[PDB]
Amino acid sequence: DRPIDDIVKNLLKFVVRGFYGGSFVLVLDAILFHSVLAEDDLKQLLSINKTELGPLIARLRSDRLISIHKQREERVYYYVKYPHAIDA
Amino acid sequence: IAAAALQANQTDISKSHDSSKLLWATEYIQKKGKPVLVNELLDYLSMKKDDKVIELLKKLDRIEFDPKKGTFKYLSTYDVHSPSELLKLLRSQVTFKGISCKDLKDGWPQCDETINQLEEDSKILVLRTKKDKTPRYVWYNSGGNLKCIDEEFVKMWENV
Amino acid sequence: PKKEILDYLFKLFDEYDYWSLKGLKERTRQPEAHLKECLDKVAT
Amino acid sequence: LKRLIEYLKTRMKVLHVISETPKSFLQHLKQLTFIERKPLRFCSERLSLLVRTLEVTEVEDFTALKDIATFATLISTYEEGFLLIIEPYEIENAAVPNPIMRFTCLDASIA
Repeated sequence: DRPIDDIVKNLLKFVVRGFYGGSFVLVLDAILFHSVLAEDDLKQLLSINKTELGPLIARLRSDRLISIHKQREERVYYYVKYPHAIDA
Repeated sequence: IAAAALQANQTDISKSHDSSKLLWATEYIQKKGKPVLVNELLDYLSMKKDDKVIELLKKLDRIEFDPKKGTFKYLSTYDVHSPSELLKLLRSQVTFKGISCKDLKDGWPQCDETINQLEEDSKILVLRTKKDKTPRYVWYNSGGNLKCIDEEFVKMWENV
Repeated sequence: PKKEILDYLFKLFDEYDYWSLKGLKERTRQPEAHLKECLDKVAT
Repeated sequence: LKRLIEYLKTRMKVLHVISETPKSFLQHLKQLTFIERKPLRFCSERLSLLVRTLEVTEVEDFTALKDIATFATLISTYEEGFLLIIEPYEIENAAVPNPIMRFTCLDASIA
């Protein structure tokens, strides 16, 4: 893909690394290393609880970073809108 | 008198099930870090020739049969006993699944220790409990400094 | 009584695969902490 | 050889099409790790002598390293009239992109 898009990915990475908690770092690194995620698959991969998942997802809503997706196959998915993240 | 009681209570290894004999053999293999020969087995259980027990022991994954001398040894899941091997394993991670520390304690008896000094070195991505700082599922430190910037600066970015 | 009850529970999973924990109680009638440690070593 | 496979694995996971020189590959090799051109030439002879001494006649797991030694001695001898091509699509029409490094012979007069 675009090397500038790779620079954007490393930029978001460094922003969370140097300016947010380690759980936020691990969540964003997991969703960049992989792609869009169901919550159950992420909970398997990290072996965590929804109580711990809650405030992280809420603060990532608050900074307008993660674009959630909701569709039935209801199944919860997460990605990031690039211009929303850039303008935020 | 205690030896007399132990000899009276010494059950013959011709048990109802062979799995007790197998479990005692794997316990005696596990409690010795070195490979042990066939004569240790033949002294341990009253069984002499290469039995179905010995053949299934050779077929066992945790037991290494030796074509050289017949030495049988325990096989651990993690063959890492050095931080350099641990860091190379962490670099060679193909998925982001965490790796447990109990089966690293298998093979490497001081492994949680070295995990603590490498986390002190900011060399890993640890997951720890809140009752205590616990070596658990860990990941390779692809990040920068874990202990990067101080808590007051972190708190005023939280104020931001 | 470690060694005998390991053979006895080997017979129990031979008797039925999903044997009840509550049903394991009367088949042992032993210390349950000893039983819990012995159950964790083989299966569920 | 294990850290050479580590270098090949970390250069394997590219995202787009790269067409580099053998000189550029060797320069990035010496930049990242400390693998040199003369050991990369000698690796084929070294592996052949190791297999002959070791008596490892079930070479079913071992037959793939011939490719790596072949490529290493090729790229550490040949640099001009040849190009190293690196692509993220081993199969372009695939469900998943397997990536690929490609070597190119460009002059047919050489052999």
